[PDB]
Amino acid sequence: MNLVLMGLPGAGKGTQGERIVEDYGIPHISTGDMFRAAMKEETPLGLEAKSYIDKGELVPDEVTIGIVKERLGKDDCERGFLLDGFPRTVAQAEALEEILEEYGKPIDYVINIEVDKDVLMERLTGRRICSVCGTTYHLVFNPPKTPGICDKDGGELYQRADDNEETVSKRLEVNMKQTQPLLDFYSEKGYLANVNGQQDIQDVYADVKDLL
Ligand SMILES: Nc1ncnc2c1ncn2[C@@H]1O[C@H](COP(=O)(O)OP(=O)(O)OP(=O)(O)OP(=O)(O)OP(=O)(O)OC[C@H]2O[C@@H](n3cnc4c(N)ncnc43)[C@H](O)[C@@H]2O)[C@@H](O)[C@H]1O
Ligand SMILES: [Mg+2]
Ligand SMILES: [Zn+2]
Repeated sequence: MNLVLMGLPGAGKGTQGERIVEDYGIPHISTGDMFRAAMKEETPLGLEAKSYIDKGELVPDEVTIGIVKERLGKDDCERGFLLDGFPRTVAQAEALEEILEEYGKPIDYVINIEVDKDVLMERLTGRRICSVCGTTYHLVFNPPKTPGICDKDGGELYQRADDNEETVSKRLEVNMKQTQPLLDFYSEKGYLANVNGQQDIQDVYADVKDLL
């Protein structure tokens, strides 16, 4: 099961991805999560990406395509994987097509999680993420059982640095204007399937579960 989960910032890609990878036993590959892990370790990669991430802008395709190419080559991606947040530009999608062609692991489905921008904005200014596993929570829509700590490992929850109102605005704009070409690319390939992300976790996962 080779899957790509797309959708604007805050649509629930990570939330749905965790559930999918838990039920299918495949790697959850988030370019955003890989970047932040690189930032925490202070790797040369993290420093480079941080400049763009902090401003809400896209990290250059060269670097982004490069890390995904490497990652998708690992043995854990042999019988499936879930790409989250990649590709988010047509150039990345075309590069991905060739990369998977070479590995012999073409995309099965491209699920787009559709959510109104107003909803997106509220989901981002009330989000808290775990400092050890990256899972996310929402103070209103999906709060941690114990305020301030991750339900799973118990790590402290924090507000992502790029979740500040000003940056949330830039991110939404930056990504909205890239959707049309991406949706057109995948509708053309015939991998595209849309889902109404404006429901409760279970319903969205329910609408997703049926497909897979
Ligand atoms: N391919 C690429 N190319 C170039 N640059 C790249 C790149 N990939 C990454 N980058 C760089 O990295 C940056 C950060 O990347 P990334 O981490 O991928 O940022 P993002 O695109 O902004 O997406 P989000 O993680 O914020 O949202 P999500 O859809 O996963 O939502 P979540 O499930 O947490 O949910 C959000 C909130 O909503 C809540 N929620 C989830 N589902 C529901 C629901 N059904 N109902 C109500 N609330 C819900 C959650 O609890 C949570 O609080 C980018 O801005 C860019 O700079
Ligand atoms: Mg995410
Ligand atoms: Zn955690």
